[PDB]
Amino acid sequence: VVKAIARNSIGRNGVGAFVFPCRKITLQFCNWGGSSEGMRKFLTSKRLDKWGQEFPWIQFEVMRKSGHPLLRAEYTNGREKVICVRNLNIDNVENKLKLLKDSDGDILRRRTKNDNVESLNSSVRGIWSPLHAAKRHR
Amino acid sequence: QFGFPKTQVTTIYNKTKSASNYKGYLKHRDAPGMYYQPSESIATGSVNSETIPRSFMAASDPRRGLDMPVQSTKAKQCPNVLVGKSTVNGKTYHLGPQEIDEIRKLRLDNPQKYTRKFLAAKYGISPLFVSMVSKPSEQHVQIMESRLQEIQSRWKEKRRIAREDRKRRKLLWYQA
Amino acid sequence: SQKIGHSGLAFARLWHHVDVARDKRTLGRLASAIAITLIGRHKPVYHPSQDCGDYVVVTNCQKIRVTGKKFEQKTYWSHSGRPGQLKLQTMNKVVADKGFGEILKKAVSGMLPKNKLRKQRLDRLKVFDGSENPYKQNITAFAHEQSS
Amino acid sequence: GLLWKIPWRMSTHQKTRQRERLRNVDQVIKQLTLGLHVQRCQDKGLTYQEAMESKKKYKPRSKSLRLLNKPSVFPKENQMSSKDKYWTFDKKAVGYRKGIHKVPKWTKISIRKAPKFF
Amino acid sequence: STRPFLVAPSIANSITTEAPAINHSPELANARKW
Amino acid sequence: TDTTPLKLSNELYAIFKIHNRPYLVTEGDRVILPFKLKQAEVGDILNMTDVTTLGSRNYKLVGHPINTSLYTLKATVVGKTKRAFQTREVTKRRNRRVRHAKSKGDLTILRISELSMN
RNA sequence: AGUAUGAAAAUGAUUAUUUUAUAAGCAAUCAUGAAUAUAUUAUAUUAUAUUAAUGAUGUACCUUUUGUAUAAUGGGUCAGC
RNA sequence: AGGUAAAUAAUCUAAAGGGAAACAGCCCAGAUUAAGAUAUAAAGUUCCUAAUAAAUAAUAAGUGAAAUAAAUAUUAAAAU
RNA sequence: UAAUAUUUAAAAUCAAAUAUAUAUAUAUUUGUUAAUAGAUAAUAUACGGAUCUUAAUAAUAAGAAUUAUUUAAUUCCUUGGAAUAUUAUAUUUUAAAAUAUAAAUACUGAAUAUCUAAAUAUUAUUAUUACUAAUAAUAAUAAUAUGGUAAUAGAACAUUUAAUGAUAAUAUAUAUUAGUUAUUAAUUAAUAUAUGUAUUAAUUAAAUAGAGAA
Ligand SMILES: [Mg+2]
Ligand SMILES: [Mg+2]
Ligand SMILES: [Mg+2]
Ligand SMILES: [Mg+2]
Ligand SMILES: [Mg+2]
Ligand SMILES: [Mg+2]
Ligand SMILES: [Mg+2]
Ligand SMILES: [Mg+2]
Ligand SMILES: [Mg+2]
Ligand SMILES: [Mg+2]
Ligand SMILES: [Mg+2]
Ligand SMILES: [Mg+2]
Ligand SMILES: [Mg+2]
Ligand SMILES: [Mg+2]
Ligand SMILES: [Mg+2]
Ligand SMILES: [Mg+2]
Ligand SMILES: [Mg+2]
Ligand SMILES: [Mg+2]
Ligand SMILES: [Mg+2]
Ligand SMILES: [Mg+2]
Repeated sequence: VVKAIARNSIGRNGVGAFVFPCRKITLQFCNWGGSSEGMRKFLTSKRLDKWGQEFPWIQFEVMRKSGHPLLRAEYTNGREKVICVRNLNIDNVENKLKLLKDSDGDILRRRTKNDNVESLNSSVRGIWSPLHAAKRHR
Repeated sequence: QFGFPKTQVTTIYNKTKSASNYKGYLKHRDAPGMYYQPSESIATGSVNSETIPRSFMAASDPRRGLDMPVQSTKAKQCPNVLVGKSTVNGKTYHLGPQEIDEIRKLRLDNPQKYTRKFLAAKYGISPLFVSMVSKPSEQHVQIMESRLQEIQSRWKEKRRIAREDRKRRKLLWYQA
Repeated sequence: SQKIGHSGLAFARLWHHVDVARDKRTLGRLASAIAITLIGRHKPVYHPSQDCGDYVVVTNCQKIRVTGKKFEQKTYWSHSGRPGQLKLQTMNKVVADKGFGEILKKAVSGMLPKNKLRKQRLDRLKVFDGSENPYKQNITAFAHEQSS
Repeated sequence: GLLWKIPWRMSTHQKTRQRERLRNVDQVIKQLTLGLHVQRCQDKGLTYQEAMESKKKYKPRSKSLRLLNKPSVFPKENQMSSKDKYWTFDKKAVGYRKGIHKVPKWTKISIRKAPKFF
Repeated sequence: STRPFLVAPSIANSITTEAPAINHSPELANARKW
Repeated sequence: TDTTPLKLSNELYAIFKIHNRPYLVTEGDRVILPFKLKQAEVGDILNMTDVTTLGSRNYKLVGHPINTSLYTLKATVVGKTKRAFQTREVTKRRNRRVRHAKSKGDLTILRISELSMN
């Protein structure tokens, strides 16, 4: 007899199509507040428009709130990076935005030495066996 | 066939003393071309095409003609393991219908006197076959069940756990 | 990728057998060789945070080869905590007392990494002065080797 | 007093390293000389390849280089004796000799010609 | 009525040898005792 | 070079080298390069023009950049994110000042989309 | 030594998770299994957090000194000054 | 004298890293932050412990194997 | 060739090699003993330890881990080539023989150098953005530099007060936990407690302005 034990498929973002990881970016600023001056300038300066033109798969919200200025960004996986751009200037804000866009939403994490690849595919060659070795031990 | 050079997964370092060291392998480099590297590994969980036997490929698949599910071991030498007596000496269909009926009747009548083993002995036939043929009186079965239950009850804590573990292991070992 | 798969066979402890009658390596060398096996350095799946070494059965340890005058002159030491209780025994004396197996074992112990695992690894090594032993059945043996 | 555990001999590996170093020094000198020769050739009126080919290669004029070239003053490694590759003349040792590896920065310092009889 | 058993060549061909007298054996100790 | 048994297999691995760093991958894997790419952006695709070794269970083609004609191995860039922030504390042994040495290196993440014989 | 408030720490008891009765040293760092907890994108072959399997590395801090693991100075811990 | 007084150079002082078992001052090498593919330094390559294979001789003392103990005596070996 | 009495030498002599005219001469360079005893004290043997010196009969197999002189298979000619040998593999042929291929770049080894990215400063080239534009901000390319006590120089942050000052219980302040930004700081989300709400953002001015060291 053969019985099936249930399972589900794992998504590999880039193998078929590629969904773009960043989805929404919210430029948050304040009219009053010297910390939010750079942000304001950025908003003014057609740079935002240019960015929009470049990257239409990602939407730019523009909120008005009383605190420090922010760039909260929302990703496919669900997670949300948030960068407070306190007291930055236009270029720095732009750089921050770029950084946000580039990243996948995934959490930061310490890598060990040489941990490069991350597969969910069973080894093409088998896992070594002492009995199926080409050279026996002694 | 293919006339490729064959190689071990080589290390520039001493394999006996330092096989786990990745760096050595990395350092090693071999002359450009094709190579035959037999997998240093069993093919139990695998579904690789170079693992499937020729008999299970369709009569059309080009891989049939090629030579990479190698028959390294030879069946002459390997001892039969946990095999039934019918396999060593072919199956027999000697037993008729009347005989079968008689056997069934016997089973119905007295299971403790005419147990499966006894039946087998009588009719030169497997206990399994007997079982297949004939159901014993349900009372007997019930009694057996009760006995089993009692035995289980008599177990200590540790033993039960062990049994459970064993069961789990068994379950696992049909996954592959 | 490569590490993924059924890895049960890799980390299986094989029993190896060394017949010291049929091995021409001298004591120390042999011990060193055994040490590697015990550690599990011979296998590519070894990682230092893991005891994964095999079992070694040594048999006919009475015919081990020792060079020079070491049999007479090589002195094994043991100290209790108590001053004046230094025991110094020559190799031959030790052999007479316990056996050649003991000698071999000591060497292996010396070879091995000095940590928790050590003792286990040492105990994995089973030594017998003569031929007979209780592990004859469980030494690793292939089906194609059965010509003899 | 304070334990400076430095042996009186050198290990084979050390010796080999020393030899290699010596060879390298010689090579540097050789290269310099070659360069000078080719410069001379170019000045005279030849190509690089031609200069390289030339049978009559020019010796160097500068004093130091000339001295280096002389095997009496500055031996090459194959010429040099075992006793001078791995020992120096110490004026206050027993046997008037001392392992080179004892000399302060022996890996940088060059020192070939010990005294004639010492 | 045989069972699936194998055997290593190293252990089959190993010539028979008797283990010598260990002093820390009980038997030997018995001899020693007064 | 007879490349039929690689062609016929279903499972296949490759050992491509980016800046001489070898990564061994199958299709669907995520390679974490320990640096920031400027050539490629997010969503771009890289055709690997240096692949040391292609391999099946039992056969393996090898060579210093083996012909791009033989295979198609192409990875898409998914992410440019940094590895987690750390402050390793630097100081000597009787000196009160400390130098906080911060570290938040950058990663490029690829996904091996195609890995096939051509 | 005003009145409210007080999840500030040191300190005590207790419960949970986890590790621990063949193991030896600034008690951390790095590697690395296993167990548990949480998570409204764990789709999982998931992610984080906790935790002295196991391995490697690792002479507290200040002061003063030519020079300190020093068996040289100074400090019981925390809070305020 | 791990003494003392000056001379020259280096290092330590104020210098982490590799080696010298452990090590201020020796041998190499100067840590902006990572990463770890390629050259390597001094040192090493049976195991502990990262890495090894050869050639020609000599030694039989465990001499010796990272800290060389003297006169002298004995025995052998070559050369004249 | 035996016995005989010294010496432990490449100075002389001989041999070999390199450079000058060159089958010779000249000049330079290198090549000449080993064991044992003598030997030795107090917590414990003390190469760091294990241990290391090899052997027919037999191992798809060990043969110094010491001392001296070397090499990176061995030999020749001038990094190279050739031959020889060895090992491994493949193919053919009858466990051998023939053919072809590969290996001969020993390896480890640092926080050294390079590569690979990131930061800062300077020098020299750029590109984008904005009306000392010969500027600033950001981004490139090449280069050089970035250990540090005493010490000098430059730049920031926290806390509190004064000047100016929107806003709001969906707000704020403080706390805990998990995130985020090259992070003594701030910010995001959830949670708990206040409070009809900032001496709040920012620029100045100042300080009872930062504590494991008395
Ligand atoms: Mg090793
Ligand atoms: Mg010292
Ligand atoms: Mg100091
Ligand atoms: Mg400090
Ligand atoms: Mg110290
Ligand atoms: Mg005190
Ligand atoms: Mg003094
Ligand atoms: Mg001072
Ligand atoms: Mg230092
Ligand atoms: Mg200095
Ligand atoms: Mg520096
Ligand atoms: Mg000794
Ligand atoms: Mg000594
Ligand atoms: Mg002693
Ligand atoms: Mg040693
Ligand atoms: Mg550097
Ligand atoms: Mg500095
Ligand atoms: Mg104060
Ligand atoms: Mg305080
Ligand atoms: Mg402090």
